[PDB]
Amino acid sequence: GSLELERVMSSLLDMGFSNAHINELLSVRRGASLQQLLDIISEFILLGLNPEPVCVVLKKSPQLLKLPIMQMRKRSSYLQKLGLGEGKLKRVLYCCPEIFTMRQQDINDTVRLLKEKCLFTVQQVTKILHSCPSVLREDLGQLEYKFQYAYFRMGIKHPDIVKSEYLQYSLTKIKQRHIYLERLGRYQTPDKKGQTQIPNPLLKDILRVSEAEFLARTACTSVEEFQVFKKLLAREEEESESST
Amino acid sequence: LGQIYANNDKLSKRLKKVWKPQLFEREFYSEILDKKFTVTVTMRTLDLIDEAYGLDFYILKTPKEDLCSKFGMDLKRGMLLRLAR
Amino acid sequence: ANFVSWKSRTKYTITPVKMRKSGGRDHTGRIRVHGIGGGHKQRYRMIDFLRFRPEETKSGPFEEKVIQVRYDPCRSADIALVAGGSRKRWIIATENMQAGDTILNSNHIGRMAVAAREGDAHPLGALPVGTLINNVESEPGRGAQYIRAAGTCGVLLRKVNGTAIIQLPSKRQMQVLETCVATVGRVSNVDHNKRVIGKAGRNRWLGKRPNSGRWHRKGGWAGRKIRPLPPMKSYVKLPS
Amino acid sequence: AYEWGVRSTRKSEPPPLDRVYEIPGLEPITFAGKMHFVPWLARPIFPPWDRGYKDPRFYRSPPLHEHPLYKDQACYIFHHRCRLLEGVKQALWLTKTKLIEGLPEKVLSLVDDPRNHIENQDECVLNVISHARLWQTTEEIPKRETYCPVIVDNLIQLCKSQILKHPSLARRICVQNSTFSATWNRESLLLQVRGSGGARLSTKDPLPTIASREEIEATKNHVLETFYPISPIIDLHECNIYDVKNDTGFQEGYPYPYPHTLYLLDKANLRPHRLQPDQLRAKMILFAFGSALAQARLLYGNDAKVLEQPVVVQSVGTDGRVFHFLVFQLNTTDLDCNEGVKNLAWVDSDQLLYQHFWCLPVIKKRVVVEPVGPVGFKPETFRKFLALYLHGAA
Ligand SMILES: [Mg+2]
Repeated sequence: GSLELERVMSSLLDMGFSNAHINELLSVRRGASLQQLLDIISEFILLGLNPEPVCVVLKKSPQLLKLPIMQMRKRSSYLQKLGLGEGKLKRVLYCCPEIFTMRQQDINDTVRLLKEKCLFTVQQVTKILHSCPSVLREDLGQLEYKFQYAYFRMGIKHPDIVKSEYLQYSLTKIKQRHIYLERLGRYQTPDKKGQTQIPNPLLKDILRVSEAEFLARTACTSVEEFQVFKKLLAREEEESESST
Repeated sequence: LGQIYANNDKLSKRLKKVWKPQLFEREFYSEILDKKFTVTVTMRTLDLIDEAYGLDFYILKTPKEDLCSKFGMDLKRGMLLRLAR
Repeated sequence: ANFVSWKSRTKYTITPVKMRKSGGRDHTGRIRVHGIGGGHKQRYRMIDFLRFRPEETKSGPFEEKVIQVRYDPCRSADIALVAGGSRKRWIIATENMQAGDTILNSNHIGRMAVAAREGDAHPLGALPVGTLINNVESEPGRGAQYIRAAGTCGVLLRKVNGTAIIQLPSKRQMQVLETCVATVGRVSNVDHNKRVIGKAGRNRWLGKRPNSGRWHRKGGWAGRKIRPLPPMKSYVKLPS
Repeated sequence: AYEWGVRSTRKSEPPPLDRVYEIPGLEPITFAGKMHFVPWLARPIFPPWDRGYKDPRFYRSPPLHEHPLYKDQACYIFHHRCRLLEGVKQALWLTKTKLIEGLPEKVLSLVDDPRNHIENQDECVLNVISHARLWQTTEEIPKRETYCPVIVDNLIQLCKSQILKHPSLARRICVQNSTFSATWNRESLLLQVRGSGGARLSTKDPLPTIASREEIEATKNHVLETFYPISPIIDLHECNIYDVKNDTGFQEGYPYPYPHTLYLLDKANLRPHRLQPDQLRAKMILFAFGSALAQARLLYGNDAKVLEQPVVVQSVGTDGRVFHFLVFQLNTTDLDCNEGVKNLAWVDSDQLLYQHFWCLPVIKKRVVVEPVGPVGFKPETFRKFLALYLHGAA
């Protein structure tokens, strides 16, 4: 037992962990095997994670320790294969700590949906995963509808949506803001030729900005009119869903 | 080898269909022949062996029209010859 | 089709080997890959991608002397005829390898990282972190498969408990063990990518048939065609 | 790692045996009775067939390890087709010899006097070159395999025309298709040399010693150069089946047992087939050492010792226009140890008889530029050739 404790402390020292850091992994560990703790950090750093980001994620989610080592290697290899590596892991892991707990299949068809059904390039998909880790949790049906809503009704191409992080925003909120502008006349859906008779407002100020300034800048209308429209819009959607 | 109506509807198109048995390789020991044989079999064959209470009984009892195997009939001839001699 | 592969030789040698072109056809005689055909006749020179190959009567690390570095018609990189003991074999030359150079091959794994010289073969665990590495192998004894083109260079990023992470030139990581062997440095012919063909005749010399003259708009659109949803079907094409 | 030979080209696995053979106590029914194949019958097995009588057109040799002349200890054989990797440097180590640049003074002194010179020597040599390379046959550009032997033969015939002045030249002849073998050791390594090809000039009298006793005893201080990454037996035919034997190629009683000069020709049309000048020079040293060693063992016994009387063998090698001259003197037969007395060898490297030859006139703007004939002919090359031929006899 003692010799095992000396070895893991030495390995952590060579791997870049401070004495203050090393002791708080021990506190987070709850009955996990010392060798199972020794190789779980090995795979995390082998993936590319720095020491102090690792200490953060496992202390937020200690359930990762009680995981078989074989599945960790398969998941780690899959993450590297899809283009996710050093630096990008920190963003996807922090916002989506349950990435390592879910199966390989729900990730498999999601990227297949993005690459084939949504016709995204390999680089764009990796950027979507890194910038928006929240695409994994929800089902494929509403993501495809969200993507096609922007592609057709808004007339925005692939490099614009992968740069503006459009997918991470709520489907309800984008529907309310886009439909209101279209009925206001401030937004016009591009025609077959891709030509708009009026300058389309940039996606940045429609969604990234708060509603108070969004109403003030682009909508140019009072707040209570928007609230009345929001109730009206929500009424039509539930009738449309009931009809369909 | 046969035909199947799509969605079990007579008015739909008729498509060719092929059904194949599930094949497993297993180890069988023959008491009479004193040998172990590796022969691909089906789940039906194993059930027939269990009901017959032994591979030797199953080979010696089942007629040729149900064995449907030249190897099985050769097993029967060897078993019969050993019993005869 | 009475097609027989020419890669039927069973014993290694340094003599150039006569080979026959395929022309993009498989063994059935039908075209499988387009744009391949003709070109100047070439002779194959067998390359030993297993750098650590001790002789039958010897074992362990050995010194090895370079005889001549020349140009290989079958690859972008330049091959070097290297002789050691009582044998000769072909390997892949790095940036700076000339006649008279002596190069070491060793499978010994050291407690401390040994200084890496250009062209030498050392295990991944016996090299300093961040060195330029070419001719890597997936598993020990497999042989070099990656980073073989002229001018390519991978870099070792980290080693963690018997497993090392290498960076392929495609900016993609890969997991290998320290027991794998690798060559220090980058491949020769660094200026290969900046060569200008000059005329369409040169491309025919290399054995490349011209691309098809068909306008593959359908092929391009087929790979970039999406299916609108029933709610979005009314917005696919608004008349101007 | 990567094994040579794809699976498709490899020999196909015979089809699996029929399951009737697995049944104990059952006699299979095969088509061996009808002496022809049918698909609905079991495949018979055939016992191995032996012819039972010797037939030279269909003879099969026994396995290598069953040969009577089989030895576990490998022997490295140097033959006419061997091409040493290190050239002369490797040759010196194998022969345990010290290299001296330049021909011996005594050999060269036989030409300095104008009396020994051939009358119209320059004109005779030029006509010989022109006939060999331009006037030989019907075609206009004779190939290397055609003029390389004839240029040496005419040079020998031109040198043989001195019997008028020196009657002693009648005691030597040129021997063709003569082979010799010699076996020795170098640091517990069994080495054998089997010379072949070229012409063997043999004489009734052994060549006089070139080096003195003091010069021979000065070889102890000299040390043999070494090359670490490359083994000395590289580029040598290694075979486990051989016969240790020393032979001069002639039965006892031959009127001309002493070899005088060995002529070697690099008559190869292709440059890759032609030996390099360094490799060609190494061939002469190995051949001269083998001829000297065979004579020493034949005369002074099989004992490994320092010879009281050294053996001198000369050698000339060329590829048609570039000549090399070597004088070899063997002093010892104890080559196992690298320390002690060592043999000597004098060499002249890259002696050009002529720089270039024009078999056709060169026309530039309807103007003759280079007339047909040799270019940059060097008469000094033939002087060394004449000195080597006249050595001893003169
Ligand atoms: Mg085109």
